[PDB]
Amino acid sequence: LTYFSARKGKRKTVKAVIDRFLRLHCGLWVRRKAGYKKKLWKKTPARKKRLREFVFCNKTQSKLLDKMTTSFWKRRNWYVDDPYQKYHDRTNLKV
Amino acid sequence: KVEGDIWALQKDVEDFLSPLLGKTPVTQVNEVTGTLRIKGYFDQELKAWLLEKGF
Amino acid sequence: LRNRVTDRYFRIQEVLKHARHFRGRKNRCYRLAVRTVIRAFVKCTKARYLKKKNMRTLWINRITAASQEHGLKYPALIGNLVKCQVELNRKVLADLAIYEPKTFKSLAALASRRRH
Amino acid sequence: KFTRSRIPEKVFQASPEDHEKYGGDPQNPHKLHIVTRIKSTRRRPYWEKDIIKMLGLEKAHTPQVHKNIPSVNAKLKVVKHLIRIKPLKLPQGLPAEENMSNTCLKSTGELVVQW
Amino acid sequence: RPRFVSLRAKQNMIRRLEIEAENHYWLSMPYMTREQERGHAAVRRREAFEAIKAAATSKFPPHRFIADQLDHLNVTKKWS
Amino acid sequence: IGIRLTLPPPKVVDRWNEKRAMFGVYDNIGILGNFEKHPKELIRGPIWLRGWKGNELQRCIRKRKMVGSRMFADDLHNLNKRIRYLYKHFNRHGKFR
Amino acid sequence: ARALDLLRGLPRVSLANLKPNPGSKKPERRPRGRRRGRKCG
Amino acid sequence: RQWKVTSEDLILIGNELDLACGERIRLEKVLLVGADNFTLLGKPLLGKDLVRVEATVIEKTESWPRIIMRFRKRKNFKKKRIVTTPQTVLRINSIEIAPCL
Amino acid sequence: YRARPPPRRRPGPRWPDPEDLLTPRWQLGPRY
RNA sequence: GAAAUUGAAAUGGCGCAAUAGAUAUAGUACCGCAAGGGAAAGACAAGCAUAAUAUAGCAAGGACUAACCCCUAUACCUUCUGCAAUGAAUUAACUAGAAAUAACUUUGCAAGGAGAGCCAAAGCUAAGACCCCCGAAACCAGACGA
RNA sequence: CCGAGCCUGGUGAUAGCUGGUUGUCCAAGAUAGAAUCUUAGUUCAACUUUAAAUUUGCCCACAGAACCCAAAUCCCCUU
RNA sequence: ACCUCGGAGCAGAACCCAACCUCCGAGCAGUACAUGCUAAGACUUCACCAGUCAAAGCGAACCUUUGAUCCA
Ligand SMILES: [Mg+2]
Ligand SMILES: [Mg+2]
Ligand SMILES: [Mg+2]
Ligand SMILES: [Mg+2]
Ligand SMILES: [Mg+2]
Ligand SMILES: [Mg+2]
Ligand SMILES: [Mg+2]
Ligand SMILES: [Mg+2]
Ligand SMILES: [Mg+2]
Ligand SMILES: [Mg+2]
Ligand SMILES: [Mg+2]
Ligand SMILES: [Mg+2]
Repeated sequence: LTYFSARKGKRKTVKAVIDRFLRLHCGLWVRRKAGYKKKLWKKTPARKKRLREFVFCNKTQSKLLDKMTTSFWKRRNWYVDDPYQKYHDRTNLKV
Repeated sequence: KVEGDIWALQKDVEDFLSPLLGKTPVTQVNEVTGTLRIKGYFDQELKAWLLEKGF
Repeated sequence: LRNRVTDRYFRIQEVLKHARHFRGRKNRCYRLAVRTVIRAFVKCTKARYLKKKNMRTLWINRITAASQEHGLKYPALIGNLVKCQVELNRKVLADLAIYEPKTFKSLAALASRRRH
Repeated sequence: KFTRSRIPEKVFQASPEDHEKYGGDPQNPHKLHIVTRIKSTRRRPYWEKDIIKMLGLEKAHTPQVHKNIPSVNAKLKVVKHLIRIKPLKLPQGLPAEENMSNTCLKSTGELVVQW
Repeated sequence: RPRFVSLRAKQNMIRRLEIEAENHYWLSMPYMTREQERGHAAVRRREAFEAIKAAATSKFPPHRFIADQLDHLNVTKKWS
Repeated sequence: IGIRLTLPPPKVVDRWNEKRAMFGVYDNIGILGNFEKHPKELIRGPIWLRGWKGNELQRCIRKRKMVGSRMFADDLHNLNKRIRYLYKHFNRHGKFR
Repeated sequence: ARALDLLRGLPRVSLANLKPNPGSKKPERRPRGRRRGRKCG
Repeated sequence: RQWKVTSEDLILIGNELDLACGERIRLEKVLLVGADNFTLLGKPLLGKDLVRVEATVIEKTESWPRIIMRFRKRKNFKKKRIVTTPQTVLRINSIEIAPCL
Repeated sequence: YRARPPPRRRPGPRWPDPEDLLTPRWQLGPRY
């Protein structure tokens, strides 16, 4: 990515990441499963159910996405009826 | 924001917290900055305790 | 040249002083001196083992000579002294061989007696 | 392939000839081993190296006292080619607190309470 | 080039084998049985691991003292 | 031989000339003067880095942005080349990603 | 406070006595010498 | 170590002895005592009643600097250390024997 | 020595001369 | 990679000191047909001499009364799995780790921090720490050349 | 010095290739799967280092792991 | 000729593996049209991507061979 832009000197965001991943504020990244819309007629119902799910990313995947986005995408957003408002925070987590 | 005998405060905090933990809590006394750092989360208990002491 | 080294003279001399007794350009040229000084120091460090090893070899040779003067072989002398519970070491035995021949004669006679 | 070696149990079944040779009574067996490492763990498998570390035999020729119990004996069997095992003999019994600081392990394997 | 076995090498191997045979004998006579030994050291092992856990969990930054901070003023102590 | 054979001429420093004596004065102009002036307004220097800090690339970008039109021709060409080089280096080189 | 009494005892605080708080200034690592030179990490 | 010793002899111990300079000492482990016409051999040590060897701490010094250098070719492996060993010079004042055979 | 007079904001409004070419355009409009 | 919107005031050096700082004592000398390229320098290092050499050998070390004789000892760097290969006449000078996302540490203040903007479910602010050098064959543009 | 002149500029071209990468001292520190216009590289894993939190970790005696028709391995009470 | 996947050799006894290699077949066919929806807990081709199994619940009835993203 661009660590220092030529016009502002700022770090840039890889917009391919924004078009694909949702960041929960605690540091979790949510994504869709690859192929979840592809050739559903030849997939078993269990496979389709697995593919239709919103899925968390690895620690290293999350670290990569954090590096590839800027701090703007990592802020608290108080959207009106955000479906992920409850998921934006972790509860009863030990280490 | 501790003034005076931070060591007296440390002794009092250890006495107050050891029954809760079952062991003497591990602490750092920053005498320079006048702060006391306790391992573990005891913010609510310590706030109530300091209120009782009248600070 | 904001910051330039001004001590390079002394840094060079620290090695050249150890190199001063070498042969050829190894005593003058730092590039050559430093390699030979490092080798000299490594040899000096490793030679503390060989000094101890060679001293014992020298002591054993001298004890062998002194004991052969009395018909004993070195293994016989050493073993029989041990069996007689005399714990004199090889350095001391070589010293006695050189400087107290009558004491060494007594020790050799004792070792031969123990053997017999 | 090279693997762990399963020693047949008949190897560790002493005979009366062995009893006479080594001077140990199968009835009333000795309580404690004195184990010393006498062989390097280099060029030995990692499991033998690990057992040596567990038994505390990292230094060669340094006696270590261990219990004469089946688990310790299994570990000792794993590393029996690297060690010397001799029974600990207590002619005057185990040392008392008064003379705990006056003991000595004789080369015969006897812990004497006078030194 | 071939190598050959000397009498000294054979004697060294025999010495080692004798030591190993004595090891076999001394390993052939356990004091307790596997059922008797079960749990006989459990209390000590638990206490030792409690000590290990205490050491692991007592890690914390050391105290800081006004005396240590102020003693640095002595770098300019002189004779009047 | 990489050593001078004479002592350099003695360097005398007047620790109490006016500049040193009054150094630091008005650094608290804000917190002691009702914040009418910010302490960074006390800084004297290039117009493009008064009260501002950045790495070489950011400094060069700021210099071009703020005084690029007033720069001499070859100085501006050098600055443009430097910005291009620094962009390549900072965005494509380095141990880390 | 006893700290101010200690100050009274100690020499004058000047610009030659100042020291950063220990732990606030990590040493700078630069690629010179056997350990940090050669391939320089 | 074992030292072959006589009166007025000097002995260099390679360690500090926790003794003030000029302090008198009895060397208690005498393995051998010999004269022109006779020697006495301990098994391994002679008795305290037989021999009395006395020394005096004459000097407490450091050894000359000893270099420990490690070098491995083609590994950038070069280390240098300078070590000075504490030393004590003792003077053997007298050797006395008693008729306790 | 005596300190130089403390820096102060220029009192009152600042009206740049529009004739000057170096006056910025934002200092000439009605918003200013 | 915007914009709406927001609105900054005003003679010096923690620069170099003749391989540095300008290329610069000078665009001179010199080189090129030309376009072009483009210097140098002014105020007991190495090498030798005094004083060639003595059996044997990485040249030293352990030593020694004693230089050698004795014993021990397969140069350095880099690249290979490891020794072969690479580089090095030698001296002096010059010559190569530049920085953010987070973290961590130490201060400040604290449900708030920050000197607008930003972040905040202990956070926020500040500082400290971390990302080299030389080298193609090339490509294109504009000149200069029969 | 023409299978495509020379000069200047873009230009500090680019180089997964070669070479180099400068004080002292201590410490931890090893071969290893996948994908790749990829096998002279890289990214993930594994290993490695530092800091931190916590409580179990390794070894293993039995018991236990298939029919078709060997050496050993896995697993874990003790220790 | 092969390049992906699956089955067998090819690994005697958890797994993993003899890559390279040998043979075979699949880019499906048949069936059903709840062969739906949801959901604890797990497996996993040594990463990721991907790929598997699944209790409980709801609802109908009363399964046996591959390919991401973008873009349309
Ligand atoms: Mg290193
Ligand atoms: Mg110049
Ligand atoms: Mg000279
Ligand atoms: Mg060459
Ligand atoms: Mg013509
Ligand atoms: Mg030509
Ligand atoms: Mg390059
Ligand atoms: Mg180490
Ligand atoms: Mg491809
Ligand atoms: Mg490559
Ligand atoms: Mg197969
Ligand atoms: Mg898996």
